[PDB]
Amino acid sequence: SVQLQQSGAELAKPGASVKMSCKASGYNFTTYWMHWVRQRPGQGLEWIGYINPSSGYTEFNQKFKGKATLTADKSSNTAYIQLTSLTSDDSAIYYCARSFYYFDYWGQGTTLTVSSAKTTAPSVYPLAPVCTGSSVTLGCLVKGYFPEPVTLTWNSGSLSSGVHTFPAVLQSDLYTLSSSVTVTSSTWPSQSITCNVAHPASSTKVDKKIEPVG
Amino acid sequence: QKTPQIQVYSRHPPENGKPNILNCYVTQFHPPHIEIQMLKNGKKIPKVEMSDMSFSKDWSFYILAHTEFTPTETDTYACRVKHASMAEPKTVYWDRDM
Amino acid sequence: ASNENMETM
Amino acid sequence: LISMTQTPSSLSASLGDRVTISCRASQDISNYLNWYQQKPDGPVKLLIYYTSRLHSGVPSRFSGSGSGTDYSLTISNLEQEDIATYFCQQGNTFPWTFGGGTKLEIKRADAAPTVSIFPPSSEQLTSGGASVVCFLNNFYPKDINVKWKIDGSERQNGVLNSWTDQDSKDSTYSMSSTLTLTKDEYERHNSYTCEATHKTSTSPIVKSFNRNE
Amino acid sequence: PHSMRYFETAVSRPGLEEPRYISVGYVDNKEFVRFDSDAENPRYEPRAPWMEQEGPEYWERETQKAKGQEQWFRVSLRNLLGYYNQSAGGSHTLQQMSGCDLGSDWRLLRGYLQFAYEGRDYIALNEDLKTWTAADMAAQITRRKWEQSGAAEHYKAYLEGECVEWLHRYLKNGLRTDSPKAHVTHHPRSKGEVTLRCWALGFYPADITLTWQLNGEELTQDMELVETRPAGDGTFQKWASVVVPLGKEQNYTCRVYHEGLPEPLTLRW
Repeated sequence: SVQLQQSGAELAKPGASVKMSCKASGYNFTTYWMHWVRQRPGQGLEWIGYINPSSGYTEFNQKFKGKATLTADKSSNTAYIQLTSLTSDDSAIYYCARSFYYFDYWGQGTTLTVSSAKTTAPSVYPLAPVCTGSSVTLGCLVKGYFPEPVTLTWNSGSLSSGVHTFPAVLQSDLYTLSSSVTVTSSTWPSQSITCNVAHPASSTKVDKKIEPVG
Repeated sequence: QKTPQIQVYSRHPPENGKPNILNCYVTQFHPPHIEIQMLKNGKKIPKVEMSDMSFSKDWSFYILAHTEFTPTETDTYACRVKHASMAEPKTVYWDRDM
Repeated sequence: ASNENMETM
Repeated sequence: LISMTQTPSSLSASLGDRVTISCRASQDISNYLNWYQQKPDGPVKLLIYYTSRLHSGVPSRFSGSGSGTDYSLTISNLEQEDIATYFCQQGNTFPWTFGGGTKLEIKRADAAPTVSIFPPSSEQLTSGGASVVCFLNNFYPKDINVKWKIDGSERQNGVLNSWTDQDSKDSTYSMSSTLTLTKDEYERHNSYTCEATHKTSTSPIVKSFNRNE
Repeated sequence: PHSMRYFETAVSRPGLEEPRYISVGYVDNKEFVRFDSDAENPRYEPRAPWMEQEGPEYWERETQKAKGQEQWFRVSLRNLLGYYNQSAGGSHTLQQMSGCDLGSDWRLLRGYLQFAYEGRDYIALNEDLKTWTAADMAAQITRRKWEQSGAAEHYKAYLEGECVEWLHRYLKNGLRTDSPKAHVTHHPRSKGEVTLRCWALGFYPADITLTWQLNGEELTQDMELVETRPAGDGTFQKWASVVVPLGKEQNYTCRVYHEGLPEPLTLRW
């Protein structure tokens, strides 16, 4: 019945600082060390340091000495990591975890993205083939948006077999994602296939039909 | 008010009939007004040195009293603490195991 | 070096 | 700092198998060795602490062993919920350090990528940009490589690549590649190709088009 | 990575309209100056060897400052007495923690100014050094008054100037470590139960962690342990104890974490 609730996704400009929180429930907060762990996109786990909330004492992996600052508020049972002078290197998942030489219980993680990008709303392009096989695959290109996430469906969520929606990637400083959908050659263009893209940060809702010869 | 935490303890490991120092460490109290008596077999101990009182980030106060002593077989040492936060003066006896 | 407080509480 | 090495980064197994993942420390760590599981979605849980002790909640098919500098985690009956990434961590000398990885994946038959190419849409063209999209779908195993050619000339700049995780149903992988350039360059070149390299053919799988037809 | 704090206490005493005022200065948590109004000739006094190079002007300016602080706290105590509508024949406590942190780029890293009344938080300056946080409505009187008088800007000026300047000067003089010596003692407790006590003695600094494991599993929950305590000879002591079945003692290990240890110590009975 131990739970570590971490604060939500962060996002911050280069050179700024962030403060992320981890609230401990189910156990006496000051009797265990709180550790902080960083995972960059695609990488493993790195240990940052720990705080002893009884005293406030802190110890760090030397590579985070000038980057991170650890604090605890025992009136609210909460630990905090502050990172300063943010660069794109600091974009990562940050977990808090309990105990001493092993990590009993983990928070869910807080994602931090460091970007000087502004909310931007995607452009949505239908991808039809050119000019032939028992099957045909169409696409939807979602280019130039910020921040994550974006939701993409096909035919309002009906067409879900044979779909690949790919993770977003950074183009200059914005995100771009793509989705392919494969149906039988007798089903398209006979019926209608449309991608529906919703970008909640800009209140965007695009429906793009896929038209032949393209 | 906030009740004090008292510890009575030798500086160096105790040997029966050896010069040593007895410590009465009192922490986590408030208000700062407090009385500390170090007793040998119940009598007052004469030259008892008082550290200047400080406080911690708690706001709560702490102070260390101490005196030279030579513990033996049938000798009993204590620290008595009067503070207006408890039911009566707490008399904590020295324990070699603690 | 200490600070001398100005306006009281 | 004590160096934790796992080998490998990817392990292939089948449901029901006895999977073993190994960890090697750069010096003797006196069994202060722990194992965490990170599921594809996110959550990180402790599985094994102190070499062989099962954290409460963890099913008993997880076992831990080792000594000195070599340690290992075994799962005796690989279940679907066990397909995850597994980290070792030494708790002997500061700083604490993690192993690199070892991510698990289901074993399946080799499947060649189904490759589709897509010229710029009309809207994007009118906006003044041009993206060629190449989908490489449902291949196995996951190692693949993509090359872009404009008019026979190799092109690496302006190329974005994205990879899905293993599919939960057919255990395949897929990748998406977008070549982006201006409407001007695009409209002065005609011939566009994406080439996939993969263990399923000694020659690359080619998909191409000419803009003027 | 360096700090200067001043801890101030004012104690209004029944009888005599003068309350007692103590001020303590610290650099990197080491006490370096002290003022106490209960002396025959109250004056700031060096508490670190490296403060004996200052010279009389330093000491007289600082003593004058503390006599002002004594009047300031006397008046603030009377004000607060009125805010809470308390009686005047009591004893009351006002406390103060303030000062600065100096970063690696020689700039003001963080500033601090917080007060407590009767051991409870009352008003604090926020990290921005622009706004105040008040604990109750009396502290909101004080906060209105200090917003009116621009107190935060004046204190920010002290923080960015005199505070970091004198902190830097002090650092240009005033870095030691002493590992603990640890052992496990055994004590018959109940009929078939014993107490294992894990001792850490003679260490510096006072920050330490003692843990008990039963074949690797932390016993933090059912662990008794005493507050770190000064030996009185520069070093510190601590112990943690668990209660175990008589005969099973060898399945229990103590683990000691301390800065000066090349690796955490592990011990058994």
